[PDB]
Amino acid sequence: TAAVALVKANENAAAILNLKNAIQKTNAAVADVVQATQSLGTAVQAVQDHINSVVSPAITAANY
Amino acid sequence: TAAVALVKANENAAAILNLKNAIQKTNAAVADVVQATQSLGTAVQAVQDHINSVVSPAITAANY
Amino acid sequence: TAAVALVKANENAAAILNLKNAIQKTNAAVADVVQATQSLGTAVQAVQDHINSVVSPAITAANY
Amino acid sequence: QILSIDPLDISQNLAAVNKSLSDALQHLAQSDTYLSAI
Amino acid sequence: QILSIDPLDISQNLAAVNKSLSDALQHLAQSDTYLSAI
Amino acid sequence: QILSIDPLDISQNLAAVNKSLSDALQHLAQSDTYLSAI
Ligand SMILES: [Cl-]
Ligand SMILES: [Cl-]
Repeated sequence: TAAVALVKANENAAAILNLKNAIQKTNAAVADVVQATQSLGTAVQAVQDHINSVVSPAITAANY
Repeated sequence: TAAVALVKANENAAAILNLKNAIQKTNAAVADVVQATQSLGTAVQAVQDHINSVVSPAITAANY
Repeated sequence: TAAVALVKANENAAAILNLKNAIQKTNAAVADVVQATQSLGTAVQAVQDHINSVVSPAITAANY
Repeated sequence: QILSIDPLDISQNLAAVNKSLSDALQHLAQSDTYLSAI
Repeated sequence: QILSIDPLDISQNLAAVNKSLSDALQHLAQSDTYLSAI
Repeated sequence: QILSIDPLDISQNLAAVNKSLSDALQHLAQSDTYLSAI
């Protein structure tokens, strides 16, 4: 009946708004992980750069 | 008509439950990535610590 | 009434399709982050391997 | 004299990583709260 | 004598990273399965 | 002679990381577009 369909429709509309808010928060979480990954990648490049520019030259130098 | 609205409402309610389960799994996936990121960050700190506490002192020492 | 329930049902069905597409894109984003994490983990293993196989032996060698 | 070796410092990048991951977990908790309202 | 150099070992952290990423992909597959039911 | 030290090169892995993260952000933008249609 119409009464049943309408209550279900209202319940579903409310659930849809919660799903939308949930995905928005999930997307925000993923964006945070992307930022973390970028920061970590930057740190790893710094590690590579330190090894090649400071550590390596110093090892060779330690021979003379 | 009421018959059409009710079938649609039931279809939508079933879809909503699938969407909820999907997001729950997506959230679980993100949590897994967060754990992976943390483990990797821990490894990178260990790399930094090894370079500064073991490698660097040993290079200087290799000169004497 | 049936008219109200049907309009709501149609609005909800359209929203559900958008939610499904949204989660699909979110999942794609997470998969991208997983690939980034794997690439970074591979780089970190390469860093460890370089330190142990090239850097360390060279430091010891610099003493002789 | 010999050349000194500057200590590598990526502590700030690492701190940023951990803060971002904490924010991610907070957001996931909020997402789950909305899902529970269903 | 000279001081020996202990080999860096982050193999366990790396293994944990790969296991977590595998779990993430499994969860994404499950999420997609639910979406396909729509 | 003494043994030379090969420069570590993980530039390709790092480039792949940044490209993947860019793709992730693009996908999140698309997800948000669908959500806004609601
Ligand atoms: Cl990561
Ligand atoms: Cl409905």
